Amino acid sequence: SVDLEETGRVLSIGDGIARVHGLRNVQAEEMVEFSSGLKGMSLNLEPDNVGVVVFGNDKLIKEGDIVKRTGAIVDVPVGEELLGRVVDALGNAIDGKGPIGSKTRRRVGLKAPGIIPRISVREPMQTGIKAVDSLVPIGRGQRELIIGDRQTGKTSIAIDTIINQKRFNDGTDEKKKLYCIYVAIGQKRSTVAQLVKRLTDADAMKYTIVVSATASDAAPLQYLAPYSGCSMGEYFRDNGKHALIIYDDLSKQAVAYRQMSLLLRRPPGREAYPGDVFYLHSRLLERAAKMNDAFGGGSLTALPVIETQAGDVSAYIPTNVISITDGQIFLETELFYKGIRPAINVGLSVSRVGSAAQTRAMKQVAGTMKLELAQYREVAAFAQFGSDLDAATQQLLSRGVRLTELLKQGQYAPMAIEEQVAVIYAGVRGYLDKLEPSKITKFENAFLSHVISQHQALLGKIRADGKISEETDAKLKEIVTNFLAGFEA
Amino acid sequence: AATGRIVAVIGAVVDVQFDEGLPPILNALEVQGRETRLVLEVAQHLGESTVRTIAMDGTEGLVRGQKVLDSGAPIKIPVGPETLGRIMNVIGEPIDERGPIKTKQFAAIHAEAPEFMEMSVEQEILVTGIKVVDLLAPYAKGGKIGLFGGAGVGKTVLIMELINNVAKAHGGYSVFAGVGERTREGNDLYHEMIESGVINLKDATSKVALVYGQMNEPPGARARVALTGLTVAEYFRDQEGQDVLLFIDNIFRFTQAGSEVSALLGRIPSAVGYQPTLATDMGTMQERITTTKKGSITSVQAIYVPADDLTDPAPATTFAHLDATTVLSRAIAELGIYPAVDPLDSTSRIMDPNIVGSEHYDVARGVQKILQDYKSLQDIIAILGMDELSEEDKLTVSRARKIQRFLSQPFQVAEVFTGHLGKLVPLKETIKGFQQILAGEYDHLPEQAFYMVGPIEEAVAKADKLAEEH
Amino acid sequence: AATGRIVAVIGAVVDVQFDEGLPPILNALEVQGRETRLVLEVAQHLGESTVRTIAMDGTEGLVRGQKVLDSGAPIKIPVGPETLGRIMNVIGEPIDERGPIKTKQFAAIHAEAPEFMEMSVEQEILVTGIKVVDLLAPYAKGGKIGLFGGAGVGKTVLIMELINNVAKAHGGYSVFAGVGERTREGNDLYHEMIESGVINLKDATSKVALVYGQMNEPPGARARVALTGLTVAEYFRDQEGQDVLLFIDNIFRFTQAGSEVSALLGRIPSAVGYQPTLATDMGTMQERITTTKKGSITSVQAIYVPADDLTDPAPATTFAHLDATTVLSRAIAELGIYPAVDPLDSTSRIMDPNIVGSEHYDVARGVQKILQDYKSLQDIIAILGMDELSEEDKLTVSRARKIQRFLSQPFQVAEVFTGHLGKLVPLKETIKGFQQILAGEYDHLPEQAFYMVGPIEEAVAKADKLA
Amino acid sequence: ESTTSEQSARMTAMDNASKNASEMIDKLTLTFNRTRQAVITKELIEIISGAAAL
Ligand SMILES: Nc1ncnc2c1ncn2[C@@H]1O[C@H](COP(=O)(O)OP(=O)(O)OP(=O)(O)O)[C@@H](O)[C@H]1O
Ligand SMILES: Nc1ncnc2c1ncn2[C@@H]1O[C@H](COP(=O)(O)OP(=O)(O)O)[C@@H](O)[C@H]1O
Ligand SMILES: [Mg+2]
Ligand SMILES: [Mg+2]
Repeated sequence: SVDLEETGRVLSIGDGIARVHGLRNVQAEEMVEFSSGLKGMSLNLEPDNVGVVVFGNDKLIKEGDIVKRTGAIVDVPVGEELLGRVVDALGNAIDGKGPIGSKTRRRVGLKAPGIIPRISVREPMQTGIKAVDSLVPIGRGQRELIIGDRQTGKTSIAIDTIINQKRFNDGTDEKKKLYCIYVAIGQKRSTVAQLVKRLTDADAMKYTIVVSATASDAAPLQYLAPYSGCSMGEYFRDNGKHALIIYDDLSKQAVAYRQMSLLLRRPPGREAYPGDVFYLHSRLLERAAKMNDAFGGGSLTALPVIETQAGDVSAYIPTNVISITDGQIFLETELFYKGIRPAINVGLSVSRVGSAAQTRAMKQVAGTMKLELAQYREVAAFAQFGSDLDAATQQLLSRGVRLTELLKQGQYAPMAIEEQVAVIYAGVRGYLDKLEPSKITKFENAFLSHVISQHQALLGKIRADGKISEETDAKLKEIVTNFLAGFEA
Repeated sequence: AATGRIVAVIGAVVDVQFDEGLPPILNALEVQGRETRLVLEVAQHLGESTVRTIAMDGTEGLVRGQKVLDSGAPIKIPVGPETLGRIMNVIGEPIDERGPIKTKQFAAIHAEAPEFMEMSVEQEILVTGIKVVDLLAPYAKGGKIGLFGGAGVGKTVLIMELINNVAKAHGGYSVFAGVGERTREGNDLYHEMIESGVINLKDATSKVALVYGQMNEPPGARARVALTGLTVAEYFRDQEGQDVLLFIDNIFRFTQAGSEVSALLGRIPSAVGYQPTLATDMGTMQERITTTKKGSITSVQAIYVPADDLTDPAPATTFAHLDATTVLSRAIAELGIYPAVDPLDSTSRIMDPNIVGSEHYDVARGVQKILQDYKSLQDIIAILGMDELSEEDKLTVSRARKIQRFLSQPFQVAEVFTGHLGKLVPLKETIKGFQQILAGEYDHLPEQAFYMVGPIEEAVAKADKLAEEH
Repeated sequence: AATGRIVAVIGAVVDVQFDEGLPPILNALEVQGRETRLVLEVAQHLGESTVRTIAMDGTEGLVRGQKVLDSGAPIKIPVGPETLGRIMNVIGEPIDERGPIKTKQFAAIHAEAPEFMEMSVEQEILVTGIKVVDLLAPYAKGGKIGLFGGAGVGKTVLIMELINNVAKAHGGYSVFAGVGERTREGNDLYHEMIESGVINLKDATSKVALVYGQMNEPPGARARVALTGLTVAEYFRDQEGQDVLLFIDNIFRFTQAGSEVSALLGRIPSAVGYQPTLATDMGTMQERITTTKKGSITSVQAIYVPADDLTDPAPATTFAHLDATTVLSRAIAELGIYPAVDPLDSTSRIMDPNIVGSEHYDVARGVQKILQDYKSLQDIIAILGMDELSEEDKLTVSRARKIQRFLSQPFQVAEVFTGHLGKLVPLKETIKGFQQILAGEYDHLPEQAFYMVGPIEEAVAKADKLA
Repeated sequence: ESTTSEQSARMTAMDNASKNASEMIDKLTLTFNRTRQAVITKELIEIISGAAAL
C-alpha cells in the first residue's frame, strides 16, 4: 500500500548509513527526510536500495522507518542576512540570535564559473601580515593554501585577515569592501566560540559569517559545510561584492568524506580516501573566481587550510590541495619556536599570481626585499660561523637578519598597507643596517607610531596614490632618517 | 520486552534477532541465562529484524538461540554523590566489593553533546606546580588538558602527580576513568587514594569516583568505560553545579577498542588500520567532555602515542580536541629530565601575553628560543667540536643546558622512583628562576646544581653542597 | 537508438540497463532530461543487459529510471580547420562562448594507434628555430618531449613561441590539451595567446586549438581530454598531412585521472596506488602521437614529478615514451637568458651522430663541455680568484660566457612587450654560430654582443653598434 | 708554513667530507623513495584485503 516512489522504508541503518528500500523517484544527491525528523542525503542510488547518509545520530533511525522525499538538492540560506550570524552546515542558526532573515536559498552543488566569465585577478587582498602582503601576495579571486603542521599558526594567519578587513569594510569605499566567511570543519565548539569571541571583540563579526561543522556534527554535515559556505560566498561574488572564505581544516572534510564513502562501500584508494576526493576538493576551490565586469566584477577569495603531518607535503590530501591551489603559505614549527612569528617559510611559500596582486608601492619595496632575503637564504649557512667571510657575505647576512626582524608581526595586530610599505622601505633602503638586531623590532614599533601620528599625510599619499612617487620617496627618506637619528635614546 | 534470540556469536560481536519490535541503536540488551550480567549494546540494524551488538563482557558460553531481553534504554549507570569512593564497571556495577551503589538517579552513558550556545569563553590558569607545564604550556581551569606520550615516558606518573597536586587541593569532586590500562595501576591508585584520604571507606567524605575498565576487559567494554566516566562527571557538572576533574588514562584505548571490532561490525578498514569512524566517534566522546556555562570540568586525558609516532591517526585527531597539550618525549626521558615534557612541542591556548602576562610570555618564549638555538648548535658541535665553537655559542649551549636541567622537577609520586623528595614550585618562582637563568645571573653555578631541584633557591643551595663535598 | 534506463547512480559511476542491444565498450551515452549535456562512456558490460559507465559531467540530479540514448560510437568531437582559435571541452562542445564549432566532419576520440607499416623508419629533427633546443636538445619529429619546469621560467612564452615557429617554418598547426587545467590559468593562457597572436579572434589566422579539461570536471572527463586533443591534432596529421604540435600540460594529471577512474570502477590499485592499467593507458595515448606517412604529431608534454621521485610509477611510465627533455630553470632565468632552458640538463635521444649529423653532434658536444668546465671552474674562481686561473681557463670562461649568452634568443610572441623583433634561427645558422664561438673566431667580440641576438651576423653587427 | 698547510688541508678535508655526504644522501634518497612507495603499496594492499574479506 506504500507507493515506494516518493516514500521508502529503511532496510538497514548503521554507522550513519541507511539502506532505504523504495524511493524509486529519488534524485541523486537529493535531501530526504526520515520519520524521526533527521534529514538525509541520497548518495548511492543502488539498483535495489538507496544508500542515504544520516545527518544525525542513528539511535533515532530504525528499520522500517518511513523515509520521504523533500524533492530538492541540498540548498542553504544565502544572503547578507547571514552576516554576523553563526550557522551550521545546513544554514540553521546556532548562535541563538533568532532565525536568519535570508530571502534566497542557493544550491550548494552549483558549478564554478567558466573560462569566459573569469578575468585576471588584480585587486590586492590585504592580509595585514607584513610577510604575506610583501613576499606571498594574495589577490582577490586567488586560492591560496595556508598549509602547515599542527600548532604552527595556520588559523591565526586567517583570523588576522578577517580583522584586517575591518579597515576597508568600515570605509565608505565599496570596491575595497571584502565580506568574510569562516568555515569551521572539525574544530570543537569551544574553539569556535573562542574564535567568534575574538572576532566580536575586534568588531569583525558584522562582516563575517561563521559556518561551523564541529566534531559532534555527523560526517555528512562536515562534508557539506565547505560547499555551503562557498555557496553563501558566491552571493557576494555573483552580485559584484568581494568575498573571502577560509576553509579551516579542509583535511577534516576529506576525512568525513572518506568515512561516508567507506561506510557506503565505495571502493577505497590510497590512504582509504575515495578516488573522487580530488574531485571533492576541486569542485569546491574552483568556485573561487574573479568574475569580469560583465558578470558583476565580484570576487570570492579562498584560503583553504591543510594540516600536514610532520611536513608531509607529499601525502594524498596535501598533494591534491597543493595541485588545486594557486600557491601556498607554508608555516614551519621550527621558525615558530625560533622567534620567527609568523612562521611563514619564505622559500617554500609561493604565489602564482605574484606581484600582480600587490600595490605598486608594495611592489617597489617588496621586490628589493625579496631579492635581499633570497640572497640571505643563499648565504644563511655561513652565518653560524661566517664572521671570517667576504664583506659581501657579511652584508648579505646583516641585511637578512634585519629584514627577518622586520617581517615578524605580533598576533592579532593587522597592519595597513601604507604602514607595511613604510617599514619595508626603512629596511630595504638600508637605514636599519647600523641598528642592533634586537633593536629592529623596537624601531619598527616606534617608527610606526611616529609616521602614523606626525606624518599621516604621507601615509595618505601612499594609500591614495598607490605608489611611492619620487617626492614621497624623498619625503619618506627624510622622515625615516630624522626619526632614526633620534630613535636611539 | 521483545525477547530476542542470539543468532551468531563471532568474537565480541553478537547478533540477535528480535521477533517483536527491534531495539533502537545504542540501547542495552541483557542476555538471559548467564550467571553474571552480560550487556549487549546495539550497534547496527543489519536487517530482517536482526541487530548487531557489541558485548560489554566475555562472550564465552553463549549458545545460539539464547534469549536476550531489551532494557529499552542505553546502558544506565548509578550516578550521584553516592558514587564517590566507589569503583564501578562499564555497566555501572560495584567492583570494590563494598555492596550495591545506592544512588537515587540513573543516567545513560550515551547522551548528546553540549550546544554551541552553552560553551564558556573564559580562560583562567591552573597552577599545577610543575615548572615545565606552568611556564611553557600553562594549564587552564576548565580547559581540556592532554598528556601525549609514548610507552614508559611518564604519562601515568605525571597524571598521578597532577591528581596529587591539583585534585587533592581542589574542593570539587573528581572522576578517574581507567580506560584500557594495567589492572595493577588501578589497584595502586585505589589504595593510594585510600591512605591519602581522597577516598574514605569509613565516612562519606570521599572526593573521587573510580570507573575502571582494564585491558583485561573485552574490546567492547574498553570502548565505553570512558563514556561511563564522563557521564558521572557530567552529573557532577549539570545536576550539581560544581567543578569536576575528569582524569582518564590512555584515551587512545577508546579509539583502539573500536579498531578491534570494526572489522566484525563490517566496516572497510581506514588508513593504517583504524576504523573509518575514528574522528566522528572521538568527537562524539570529546565534545561531551567540556565546561558548559552550567559547570566546569577540567579534564586531564592521557593519550598513548603508538610507536612514538605523533602522526598516527589516533593521537593526531585528539590534538584538535585539547586546549592545552603536553607531549612527553622519550629522548628527554633518556636524558633523564623528569618530567619528560617536550619544551618545543607542548602548547597551550592560554599562552597569550594578554592572558599569562607579558613577563611570563616573554620568559617562556625566550626559553623555547634558546632551546631551539641549542638544537641548531648541536649539529655544528657534532662536526666542529665543542672546543671550536665561538664563546657566544658556548654561552648559549651552557645556558640552554642549565634551563633544560632546571625544567626537571622531582615529583612526590616519583619519590619512590627517583629517591628525591617531591617539590612544588609556585608560578612566580618558576618565572623568576627561568628569567634569572636566561639573564645569566647563575652562569657561574654548575649545570648539575639545576638538575632535579625545586626553585632556583634550591638550585643555588645544591651547588654549595657540591662545593663543600668537592 | 537503444534507449536504456539508468539503474544505479553511485558517484560518477552510472549504470544503465539497455533493454535493446547493449552499447559496446568506449561508447558515448547521452542522458535525456538534463539541461547540460551529460555524456556517459561505457566501460564494462556487467551482464544482465547492463553497462557500467563513467560520467563526463556532474552526476547529480540523475534519477533511477532516467532514459539515456546510445550515440553508437565513441565520443565524437568537432574536428577540422575551424577548431583553431576555439576552446572545446572533452565532449567537443565549445566553452569559449563564440558560437558552435561548425566543422565539416567529426572524429571519435578513441582511435587505434598507427599500424606498423604506416610508421616511419627514419628519425628526423623538428627544427623549432630556438637555438638551445635545436642545438643541445633537438626535438624529434613525431616524438614526445618532456617540458620540465613550472612558472616563472617562461613556460607559456616558450609554448606560444613553439606554436608560432612551427606554424611559420613547418606550416603546421598545434593543439593545446590542458588536462586538469586550473580555470584561472586557462583564462590567463587564453588571453595571453590572444595578445601574442597565435590565436586571432577577428579572422581565421589562429594557429592553436584549445581543449580544456579543467579540474572541476569529473575524473573521466580529465582522463579523456588528452584523447580529445590528440584526435583534434590527428585531423591535421592525416587529412591535412601537416606536422602538428600537441601540448599536453601535466601529463601527470592525465595519469592521476586514469588512476581515479580505475578506483571508481573498483579495480584493485597497483603499486603506490596508480591504476593497474597505467602502462597500457599511457601506451594507448602516446602511441597515437607518432610519425605516419602523411605527417607527424610531435608532443611537448609538461611533466610533474610527484614527491620529486623520478622512480615513481607515473614519471617512469611517462619517461619510457619520452624522446627529449626541456628543463626550464629558474637559475638560467636569473642570469637573464631567455628562453630559460638549462643547456647541460636538457637532453634529447636523437642527439647521436647517426641521426643529427656529425657536425651537429660535434657542435652540441663541444658547447656541452665548454659550459661544464666553466661550471666546474666557476667554483675555482669563486674560491681563489679570476687572476688565479690559467690562461686557457680565462679563455674558456670568455667563450663559455659568450655561448651562454648566445643561447638566449628573442621570441616573436613577446616582441610586442620586449621591443625586439623575434628571430627564427635555422639549424645551419645555429651550428655555424656556435662552432664559430667554439673555434674562437669571435673571441675578440664583447660578451654583450652575443646576448639576446639571433644569427651570429646579428651578434657581430650588434658588437659594431655598441658605442 | 704550518698554518697555511693546515688551512689548505682543512679546506680539502671538508670538501671531501661534503662529497662523501653527497654520495651518502644520494643513496639514502633512493632508499627513501623505494621505502615510501613500498609503504603506500602495503597500506593499499591491506585496505584492499580488508575490503574483499567483507
Ligand atoms: N605572530 C604570532 N606571535 C606570537 N605568537 C603567535 C603568533 N601566531 C600564533 N601565535 C601563537 O600560536 C599559538 C597557537 O597558534 P594557532 O592555534 O593559531 O595555530 P595553528 O597552527 O592554527 O593551530 P592548530 O592547528 O592546533 O589549531 C597561540 O597560543 C598563539 O599565542
Ligand atoms: N619523575 C618521573 N616522571 C615520570 N617517570 C619517571 C620519573 N622517575 C622515574 N620514572 C620512570 O618512568 C616511568 C614512566 O612510566 P609510566 O608513566 O608508568 O608509563 P607511561 O609512561 O606509559 O604512562 C616510570 O615507570 C618510572 O619508572
Ligand atoms: Mg587551528
Ligand atoms: Mg603507564
